[PDB]
Amino acid sequence: KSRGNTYQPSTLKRKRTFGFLARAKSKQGSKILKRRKLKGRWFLSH
Amino acid sequence: SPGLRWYRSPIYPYLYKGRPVRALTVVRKKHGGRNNSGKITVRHQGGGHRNRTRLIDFNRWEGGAQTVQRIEYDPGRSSHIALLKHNTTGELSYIIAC
RNA sequence: UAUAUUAAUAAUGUUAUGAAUAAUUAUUAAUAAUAAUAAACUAAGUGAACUGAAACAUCU
RNA sequence: UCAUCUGAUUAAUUGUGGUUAGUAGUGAAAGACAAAUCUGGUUUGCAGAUAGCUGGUUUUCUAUGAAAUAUAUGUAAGUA
RNA sequence: UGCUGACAUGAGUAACGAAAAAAAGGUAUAAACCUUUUCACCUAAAACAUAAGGUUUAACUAUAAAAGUACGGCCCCUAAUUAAAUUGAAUAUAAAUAUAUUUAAGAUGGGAUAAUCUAUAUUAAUAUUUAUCUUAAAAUAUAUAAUUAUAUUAUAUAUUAUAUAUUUAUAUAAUAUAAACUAAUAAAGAUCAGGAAAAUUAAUGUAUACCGUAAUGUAGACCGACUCAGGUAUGUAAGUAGAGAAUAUGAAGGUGAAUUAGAUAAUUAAAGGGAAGGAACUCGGCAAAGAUAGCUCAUAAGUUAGUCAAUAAAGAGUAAUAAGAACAAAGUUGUACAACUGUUUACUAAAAACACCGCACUUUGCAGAAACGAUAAGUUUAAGUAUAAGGUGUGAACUCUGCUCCAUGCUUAAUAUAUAAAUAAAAU
RNA sequence: AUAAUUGAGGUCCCGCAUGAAUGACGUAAUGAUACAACAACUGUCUCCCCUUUAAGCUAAGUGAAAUUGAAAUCGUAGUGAAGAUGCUAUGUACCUUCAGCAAGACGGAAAGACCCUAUGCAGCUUUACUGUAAUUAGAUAGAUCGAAUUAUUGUUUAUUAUAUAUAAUGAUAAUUCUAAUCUUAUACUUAAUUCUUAAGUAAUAUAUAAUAUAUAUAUAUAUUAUAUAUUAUAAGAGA
RNA sequence: UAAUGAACAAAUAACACUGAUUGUAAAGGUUAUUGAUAACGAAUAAAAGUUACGCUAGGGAAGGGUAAUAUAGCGAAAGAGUAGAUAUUGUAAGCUAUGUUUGCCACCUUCGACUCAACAUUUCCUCUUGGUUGUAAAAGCUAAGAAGGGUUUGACUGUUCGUCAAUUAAAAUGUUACGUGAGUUGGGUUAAAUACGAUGUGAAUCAGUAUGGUUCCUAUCUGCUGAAGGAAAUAUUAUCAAAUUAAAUCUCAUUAUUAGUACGCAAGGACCAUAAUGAAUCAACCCAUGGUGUAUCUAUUGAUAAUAAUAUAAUAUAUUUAUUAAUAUAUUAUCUAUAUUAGUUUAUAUUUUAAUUAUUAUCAUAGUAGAU
RNA sequence: AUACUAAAAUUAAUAAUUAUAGGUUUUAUAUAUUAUUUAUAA
Ligand SMILES: [Mg+2]
Ligand SMILES: [Mg+2]
Ligand SMILES: [Mg+2]
Ligand SMILES: [Mg+2]
Ligand SMILES: [Mg+2]
Ligand SMILES: [Mg+2]
Ligand SMILES: [Mg+2]
Ligand SMILES: [Mg+2]
Ligand SMILES: [Mg+2]
Ligand SMILES: [Mg+2]
Ligand SMILES: [Mg+2]
Ligand SMILES: [Mg+2]
Ligand SMILES: [Mg+2]
Ligand SMILES: [Mg+2]
Ligand SMILES: [Mg+2]
Ligand SMILES: [Mg+2]
Ligand SMILES: [Mg+2]
Ligand SMILES: [Mg+2]
Ligand SMILES: [Mg+2]
Ligand SMILES: [Mg+2]
Ligand SMILES: [Mg+2]
Ligand SMILES: [Mg+2]
Ligand SMILES: [Mg+2]
Ligand SMILES: [Mg+2]
Ligand SMILES: [Mg+2]
Ligand SMILES: [Mg+2]
Ligand SMILES: [Mg+2]
Ligand SMILES: [Mg+2]
Ligand SMILES: [Mg+2]
Ligand SMILES: [Mg+2]
Ligand SMILES: [Mg+2]
Ligand SMILES: [Mg+2]
Ligand SMILES: [Mg+2]
Ligand SMILES: [Mg+2]
Ligand SMILES: [Mg+2]
Ligand SMILES: [Mg+2]
Ligand SMILES: [Mg+2]
Ligand SMILES: [Mg+2]
Ligand SMILES: [Mg+2]
Ligand SMILES: [Mg+2]
Ligand SMILES: [Mg+2]
Ligand SMILES: [Mg+2]
Ligand SMILES: [Mg+2]
Ligand SMILES: [Mg+2]
Ligand SMILES: [Mg+2]
Ligand SMILES: [Mg+2]
Ligand SMILES: [Mg+2]
Ligand SMILES: [Mg+2]
Ligand SMILES: [Mg+2]
Ligand SMILES: [Mg+2]
Ligand SMILES: [Mg+2]
Ligand SMILES: [Mg+2]
Ligand SMILES: [Mg+2]
Ligand SMILES: [Mg+2]
Ligand SMILES: [Mg+2]
Ligand SMILES: [Mg+2]
Ligand SMILES: [Mg+2]
Ligand SMILES: [Mg+2]
Ligand SMILES: [Mg+2]
Ligand SMILES: [Mg+2]
Ligand SMILES: [Mg+2]
Ligand SMILES: [Mg+2]
Ligand SMILES: [Mg+2]
Ligand SMILES: [Mg+2]
Ligand SMILES: [Mg+2]
Ligand SMILES: [Mg+2]
Ligand SMILES: [Mg+2]
Ligand SMILES: [Mg+2]
Ligand SMILES: [Mg+2]
Ligand SMILES: [Mg+2]
Ligand SMILES: [Mg+2]
Ligand SMILES: [Mg+2]
Ligand SMILES: [Mg+2]
Ligand SMILES: [Mg+2]
Ligand SMILES: [Mg+2]
Ligand SMILES: [Mg+2]
Ligand SMILES: [Mg+2]
Ligand SMILES: [Mg+2]
Ligand SMILES: [Mg+2]
Ligand SMILES: [Mg+2]
Ligand SMILES: [Mg+2]
Ligand SMILES: [Mg+2]
Ligand SMILES: [Mg+2]
Ligand SMILES: [Mg+2]
Ligand SMILES: [Mg+2]
Ligand SMILES: [Mg+2]
Ligand SMILES: [Mg+2]
Ligand SMILES: [Mg+2]
Ligand SMILES: [Mg+2]
Ligand SMILES: [Mg+2]
Ligand SMILES: [Mg+2]
Ligand SMILES: [Mg+2]
Ligand SMILES: [Mg+2]
Repeated sequence: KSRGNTYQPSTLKRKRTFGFLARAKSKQGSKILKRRKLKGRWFLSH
Repeated sequence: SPGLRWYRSPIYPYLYKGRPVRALTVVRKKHGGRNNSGKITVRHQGGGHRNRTRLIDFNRWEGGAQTVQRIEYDPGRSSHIALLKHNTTGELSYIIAC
């Protein structure tokens, strides 16, 4: 069937699995949070 | 239908038809053949009708004379179940039926 | 409810039934807590493969 | 897309959440799917991996100017 | 087929993306915007309310109004599940971390009061899914307390007239269409045996928090590179007609499009009809054509006895005897493969391949086999116990499954038997 | 069976090269599976014709794409890195277009398709080579982590049999005991509100000594005294 | 003239050369000898296959040449031909031509069907002619000139081919990238799926079998089919126009007459020529016939909307009557509301004034049938 | 006649002659009722 519509939005899932606390509350999540910060990125997380 | 040509099960007219005692039955969780890692440790096991794991006595420590009131069918056991009622205390219980 | 709790006091209202008593207003003593905090350098543990050997396994 | 065709009370369809994935999951089993297609994804790093292979390598004038044979080679697209 | 920027050719060519429009006026500025009328399309939607999503795109900055009584979130409670959290020394592990117990979080779920409108706080004491069948009786029609047939099997609130505390409530008695449909107890059939968690009184008390609210939401307002014929959850979805949410019209609503105006050449696509033949076409009846009820009867051979065959083919009853909407409805047989319903190659293979119920072998006695665990604790197996669980092959059923363990394994018995590691002591 | 059949069905069997759970054979139903036959039906065909709508064409507005060494881009024969718009000879052709056709420009782009090379890559197989998880076995001739009894047998010493016994030292097998291991379940008072130490005594449990009673030196009960405890208890495996 | 093997690592003995603080030693060194790398200049002490599920970097590290083969001819004539090699036939050997089959070299990396065909003649039929003790006639055999016209429809198979059936005058042979996929189809052939037979220990494989299975293009240039504009015209315009150039056509069969004549014992049965019927192909036409005919008319099922007439009610303007009532005209409307136990629809009663006819219209494939 | 082109017909309204398309009239065709009937008067 037709494809391309893989991203079906949902604020709950988007925030729960890519949000700031979804990464600030884990070792691996924190590591990528600080890596983006060191690179100088404005938007640390979702 | 062709699916009924080999449907064959024993009929026991004496088996209970009502629901079991809620005070003993507890919910049976479905793991899907998956261990705490999430992987399927045991294969070929999957979803099915919802069930309640009955609590059947397998020790019978307390003892004393007891009378059976109804012989029921346990969805989680190949054997039947008997609801015992103590002749003095009146406590109820389930035991593997003979 | 830290503009907080307990205790004391002056008053009010005020139950209770002069005194008590809490509620309130206002004073004084005690009771309590705020982690974004760098990178590189150093040391320690585990530790590859591509590659070279014009192949490859000891070796690198 | 249209016509035609199949199931349509079930091993059915579907909404909202959750678990399982990179030697690695799910799989009524097709080497099917894991964010437009997996005999094993993507990103960063080792890393300018290696390439006896292909392509490219920029102004002028002057003098000399070949070979494609022999030997050896896991060697016949290479090299001495 | 070098990287970046600018500009050419294809070329003013293809295309402008399902479509009905017309006049008059705003406006001696309009095919494209607004209004009025006519016509048309969608109408169990292209309408009306919503959920999620989103550059607020809306009838807009002077903008989306909540104590609650059908208003949701918020808050209490938990499911699946998650957790740098808790437990001289919980257990395990090169670190990372994993496991078990607690605690906390987590809706897609549960949460008394209410138009005769209602009051949530503080203190003290003690329900899986599924049907409403048959008899009975009342009441009715033809017949004579007997018989045939017939709507009904239970509630939903108005009026009249009476009795109670006294024109507020209850009770009684009588009257009051049919077809759907709604929530509540009732009654009862099957195995596939059907969630978790958070009290009553007595007194006192309530000045009603925060957030959501526009419009689009079967789409120009979301996911699809696009104002993309694709994907997107829920409830009503006028009537007429029907068994029906099929099919035909359409009341009301919305709507008629970033392309227009002429002739419609050859040719292409989607449709309508076609004389005489009727498969001669073609790899192959691919495509197209073919329907004499849709209700009530009737319905063979074979057969695993199952109207399976079967919606049997032909046939009959109801006005039709020349026809006049749409939808449902498209024959018979032999053979090969597979028992059948199902699954499969998202995007060239849907099958004879996978699964299947059934048959057969084998491992495991639970302090177990099987699987996972840089590797263990431990987890699934299972809150199960040989009629159970794991693995293997075949694959419903009728008639059957003959022979041989040579080779690779498996399994039982034999010190028959070599060899590694580990050690003393003692000779050259 | 058809006018005629390499297709279909039945039958026969030198089965190149069937055969019984890699199941064998014959059925009923099922099948959008594959092949074949009959009836109807038809524009599939003889043989194509007419008609409608959206394009195609024209005018207005907007406006891509693959491709492109430069082009002033004809035919035939010959030649040629072997099939010429471009070389040689010769012929034809006034300049520019529009709607069509699709024979060539070895037409264009995805992407075709097969070979050979690389001391290239990846998956899969195995009695290819080399390791390894896993499983199995030994180390009182290693550790954690010790003993007793019984039975068979090996070798030897004093004593014997002949031209067979005792004893010592081991090994094998079984059985038993355990604080080896391992599994499973559940009061007062002083000294430093709660915690801790400490002399004394209360009560429970265990062990020893003495006294008294009752049965066949031994068993059972009671009292006195001394010592310890306030992780254990129960079950299982066990050197 | 062949009777062979490098280093490395080890082994044995001899020399007295070093001896890692010194003395020894250990160890190395020089000399002599030993064992095979046969892929024999020997990559390690130690290594086989499968891939159609495949991937990357590269090279090609039907046309063309040849003509053994194949087709055809020529020279000579052994032998058949009742007689006679040369009417017809023509062993084996010889000389050639073509590149239509099977091959060989490596310069160069899709069979069949549908549609349209163009070209050659090595002529299948039609036209003229020579030979034929084997031309009596008619049918025939062989050969020469001849390419103007023509050269099939079905069953089977994916087939070209081939067998068969029914016709014809005949159902010829080739070339054109074995013509024609930027023209169509795609049945065979091959890629992913699956199964059977055989091979293999298997993974998989087959000059095997069977079911299923993706291609696309808007034409710039050449060329071609049609249509225009500019132009240079033995120099204008309107009209008529010959030679010429390009191309189309060119036929074939049956019957009848000659004539049952010629020929022939008989059977059978003419040449030469003419006419009439047709076949195939092409061009033109719509008077008539069939088709179509979204021109049109009629019939008909369901639903909705509208115009006119009539009845009712209200408003407005004129007239009569007495702001009432009535006539004329115009406009507007045929609603609504309550009850029948909760909701919706309908039905009836209740309230109001809430009408019947006639003729249209739209939708259902042009709704559908019959005509035209 | 035709894709756009091109060809062909008319563009008369005057002292006289000229019809290109639409419309109108006549005749005819088609469709389908009609003699039980159409227009008129006496
Ligand atoms: Mg995307
Ligand atoms: Mg998730
Ligand atoms: Mg299993
Ligand atoms: Mg290397
Ligand atoms: Mg079915
Ligand atoms: Mg169905
Ligand atoms: Mg059911
Ligand atoms: Mg495969
Ligand atoms: Mg991707
Ligand atoms: Mg895949
Ligand atoms: Mg490196
Ligand atoms: Mg590189
Ligand atoms: Mg020189
Ligand atoms: Mg040279
Ligand atoms: Mg070599
Ligand atoms: Mg070389
Ligand atoms: Mg090379
Ligand atoms: Mg460049
Ligand atoms: Mg063009
Ligand atoms: Mg064009
Ligand atoms: Mg266009
Ligand atoms: Mg206007
Ligand atoms: Mg519908
Ligand atoms: Mg309706
Ligand atoms: Mg809406
Ligand atoms: Mg909670
Ligand atoms: Mg909720
Ligand atoms: Mg909203
Ligand atoms: Mg709203
Ligand atoms: Mg859309
Ligand atoms: Mg978007
Ligand atoms: Mg309407
Ligand atoms: Mg709308
Ligand atoms: Mg549009
Ligand atoms: Mg016809
Ligand atoms: Mg007919
Ligand atoms: Mg045929
Ligand atoms: Mg044919
Ligand atoms: Mg069909
Ligand atoms: Mg029968
Ligand atoms: Mg149908
Ligand atoms: Mg058979
Ligand atoms: Mg099947
Ligand atoms: Mg099926
Ligand atoms: Mg597919
Ligand atoms: Mg398919
Ligand atoms: Mg089973
Ligand atoms: Mg295990
Ligand atoms: Mg089993
Ligand atoms: Mg099988
Ligand atoms: Mg069976
Ligand atoms: Mg089978
Ligand atoms: Mg057998
Ligand atoms: Mg040893
Ligand atoms: Mg035959
Ligand atoms: Mg056939
Ligand atoms: Mg057969
Ligand atoms: Mg077998
Ligand atoms: Mg059958
Ligand atoms: Mg234009
Ligand atoms: Mg040439
Ligand atoms: Mg020249
Ligand atoms: Mg072309
Ligand atoms: Mg074209
Ligand atoms: Mg090489
Ligand atoms: Mg060596
Ligand atoms: Mg010396
Ligand atoms: Mg020394
Ligand atoms: Mg030495
Ligand atoms: Mg080797
Ligand atoms: Mg294959
Ligand atoms: Mg050639
Ligand atoms: Mg002779
Ligand atoms: Mg010869
Ligand atoms: Mg000739
Ligand atoms: Mg003759
Ligand atoms: Mg001539
Ligand atoms: Mg060809
Ligand atoms: Mg050919
Ligand atoms: Mg096989
Ligand atoms: Mg198919
Ligand atoms: Mg002329
Ligand atoms: Mg002539
Ligand atoms: Mg001709
Ligand atoms: Mg005609
Ligand atoms: Mg005519
Ligand atoms: Mg006619
Ligand atoms: Mg006609
Ligand atoms: Mg409509
Ligand atoms: Mg004039
Ligand atoms: Mg005229
Ligand atoms: Mg005139
Ligand atoms: Mg006219």
